[PDB]
Amino acid sequence: GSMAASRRLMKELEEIRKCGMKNFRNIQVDEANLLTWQGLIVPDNPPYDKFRIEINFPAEYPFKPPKITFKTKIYHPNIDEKGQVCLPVISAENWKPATKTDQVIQSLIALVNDPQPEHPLRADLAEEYSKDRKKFCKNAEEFTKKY
Amino acid sequence: QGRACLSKAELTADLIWLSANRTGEESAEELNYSGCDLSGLSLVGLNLSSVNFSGAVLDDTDLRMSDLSQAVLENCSFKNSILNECNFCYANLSNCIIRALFENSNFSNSNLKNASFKGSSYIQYPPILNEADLTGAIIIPGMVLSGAILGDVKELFSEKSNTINLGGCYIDLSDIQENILSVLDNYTKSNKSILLTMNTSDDKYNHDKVRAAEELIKKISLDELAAFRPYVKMSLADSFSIHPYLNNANIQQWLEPICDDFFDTIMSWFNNSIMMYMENGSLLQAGMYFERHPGAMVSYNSSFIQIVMNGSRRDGMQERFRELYEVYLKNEKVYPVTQQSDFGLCDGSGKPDWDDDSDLAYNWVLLSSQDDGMAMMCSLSHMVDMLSPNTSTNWMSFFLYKDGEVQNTFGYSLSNLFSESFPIFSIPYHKAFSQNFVSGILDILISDNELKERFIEALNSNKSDYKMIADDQQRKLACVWNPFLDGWELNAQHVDMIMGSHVLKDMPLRKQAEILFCLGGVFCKYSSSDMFGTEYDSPEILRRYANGLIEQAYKTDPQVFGSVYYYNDILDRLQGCTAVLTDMLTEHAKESFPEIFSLYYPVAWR
Repeated sequence: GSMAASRRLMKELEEIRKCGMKNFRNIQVDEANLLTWQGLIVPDNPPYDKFRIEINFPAEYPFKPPKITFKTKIYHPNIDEKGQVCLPVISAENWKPATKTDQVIQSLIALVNDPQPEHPLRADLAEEYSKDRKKFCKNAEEFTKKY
Repeated sequence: QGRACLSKAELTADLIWLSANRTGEESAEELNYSGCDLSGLSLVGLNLSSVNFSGAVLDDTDLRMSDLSQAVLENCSFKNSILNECNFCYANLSNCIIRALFENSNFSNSNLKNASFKGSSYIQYPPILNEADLTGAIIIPGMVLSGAILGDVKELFSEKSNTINLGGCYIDLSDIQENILSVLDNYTKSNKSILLTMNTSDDKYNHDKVRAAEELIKKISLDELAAFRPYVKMSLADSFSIHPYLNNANIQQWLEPICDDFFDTIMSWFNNSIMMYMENGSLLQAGMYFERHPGAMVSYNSSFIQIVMNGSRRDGMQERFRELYEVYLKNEKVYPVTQQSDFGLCDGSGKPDWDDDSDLAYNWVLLSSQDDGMAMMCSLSHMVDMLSPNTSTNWMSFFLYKDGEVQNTFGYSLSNLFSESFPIFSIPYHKAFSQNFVSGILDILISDNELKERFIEALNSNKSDYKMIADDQQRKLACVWNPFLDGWELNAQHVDMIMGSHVLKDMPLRKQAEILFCLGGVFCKYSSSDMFGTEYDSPEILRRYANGLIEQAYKTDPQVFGSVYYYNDILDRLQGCTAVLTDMLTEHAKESFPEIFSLYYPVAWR
C-alpha cells in the first residue's frame, strides 16, 4: 500500500544523486520514514542572494502531490508566514502522476525569480510589489538577511 | 468354526462370538468360514482379521466399520454389499466380484488380482488402493489409483467397446449412465471421473495413461459436445494438457479444436469480470488461445491481463507467458505507454519488470473496452486493492492515458471512467459508492433538484472544470443556504432537523459528533481551489456553512477533535486557500476514526 511511495522516491533519488540539481542542494532524508525530505533552496537571482524547504511526501504518492513547506522565515507574496506555498505544479488541477521532483522544484524556484500577485497568499505586500517595486527590493534584501 | 449347512442365523452367532474372544493365533479350523451363505446379515464393527471366507456369498451384506486385515476372500461375492470405512489391508480378494458401496474402504496392500468392481460407488471418499495388486482387475471410473499397482500391459490395444485398458487392468464402462460425459467431470462428478482414475496412476504407467487417453477419445461424441457443458470441456483441458499428454500428437491435435471454441467462449463470458482460477492444463491452454489469436489480446483486454498475471506467476510456464506479454505490448495502442518515464523496470527499457518481491511494479497495461484511446497503467498490488469495495482505497491508484498522453486523473468522472473504459474496477467502485452515505445526506440538506444533482455528480471526481464563483453563480448558491446558516454559525432550527433525522437519530455522542466533522470537511473541499472556488476567490457561503458543522460537532462531543489548538486554527483558516485545509482535515479523520470516515465522505476524494 504505502510501501509503494517509498518505492518510487528511491528511484527518484539516485537519479538526483548522479545528475544533481544546481539550484537545489543538500537533500537529507533518513531511509526509515522517506515520506518527507529536508533541503535548501539557494537562489542566484537577487534579492535573495545575500531557506530550508521541507517537502513532505504523502503516503498515496504519487497520486497526490508533495507538500513543499518552508522551515524558514520568508518575504514573498506567495509564501505564508507558516511557510505555506500556493504552487501550481503541486496543485490538484495540474497534477499528473508522471511529474518528477526535479520539475516540482524547478517550478517552485523559478517562482521567486518572477513572483505572481495572481495567486498571492498574503495581502501584506501584494499591492506593495504592485505599486512600488524599489520598496519591495529595499525591504526584501533586509528581511532575507535578518533570518 | 464353520460349515455352510448352518442357517443364516446359526452363522452370525459363531462370528460375533469370534470377534469377542480374539486369540490372534487361532487354528486353521477355527478361522475357517468358507463357502458359507452370508447373504443378508449385518457384520458391522466386528474384528475379523485373518478369517477365511474363500467361496463365501456375502451378497447383500453390510460389513461396514469391521476389521478384515489378512482375511482371505479368494472367490467371494459382494452383489450390493456395504463395506464403507472398512479395513482390508493385506487381505486376499483375487478373482472376486465386488459390487458394493466402498466409502473410504481401505484396501492397502491387498490382493485384487482379477477382481472386478463392477458398478460400485462411493459418495465422497474414495476407496484406498496403495500397493494393491489390480493386475487383471476390472476397476470402475472415479477410483483413485494413486500408489496402486497395475500389471504391465497384456494387450497394448483393447477390444470390447465397454472396457478401457490402463496397464494391467480394465476400466469397465457398462453402468456409465449411457453418456461418456458423466465420466469426465472433475469438478462435480469427481467420484465418477475417469479423468481422475487415469491421472492418478503412478508415473510408472505414463505410457499406459497416454495409450488409454488416446483410446478414450474415440469414445467421445463431438456432436454431444455441442451443449456447453463447461465443466466437462474445462475438465478436458486440465487433464490432457499435462505431461505426458503434451507430447502425444494424436491427442493434442484433438484438443485444439475443442479448446479454442471453449476458451474463446470463456475469455468472452468472463471479460471485464474476475478471472476464475484454473489448473495448469486449463491455464496453459488459455495462453495458447492468446498466442494463436493475437486479437483477443484487445477484444477481451481485462480477461487477458488476469490470465497473464496467473501465467507469469505459474511455476513451469512462467517464461512462456512473459513472452506472450512482450508480444502484446508491441501494439500500436500499447507501445506508446511502454516507453514511459516510469513504467516497468524504469530502465526506460520499455520492457516489463518480472523480478519483484511485493508485486508493486508498474507492468500491467489495460486498454479501454471502448474506442476512445484510453489506457491505464497499474501494479498487481494496486490492481488488486481497487478490486474490492471494502478496501480503504479511492480508485485513483494508477496512471491514466488518453492517446498515450499522461493525464491528471482527478479531472475525470470515476463512474463514467470505470463504466465505459475499464468495466472491471466498476463493480468494486459502484458498490463502494452505494455504501458511502455522503450522497444520501446531501439529499436531505438541499432540496433544489436543479442544484442538488449538481453537487452529487461532482463528488464522483476531484477537480471540476465547472465554477460557481460568479456574481450570478453565488446568486444561485446563496439562495439555497440563506435559510440554513446563521452568519457564521449553525441556525438553531437546523440543528433540530440534523440531530433528529434518520442520519443521527439514536447515535452515541461519540459517533454522532464524529460524523459532523466529516460533513463539515466535505463543504470545505467544495469551496476549494480544487472544486467550485478558484484559488484567488472562494464561495463565502459554503466556507460559512462548513464553520457551523465543525462547531456544532464540538458541542456534541469534544473528545473527537482532541486538541483545541487545532479547532481554533481550523476556524482561523476557514473564515480569515480553502485547499490546504481540506486534506488537513481529511488526514486527521483517517487517523482519529477511519471507520466512520470511509463511510461518510466521497470515496473519490479519499
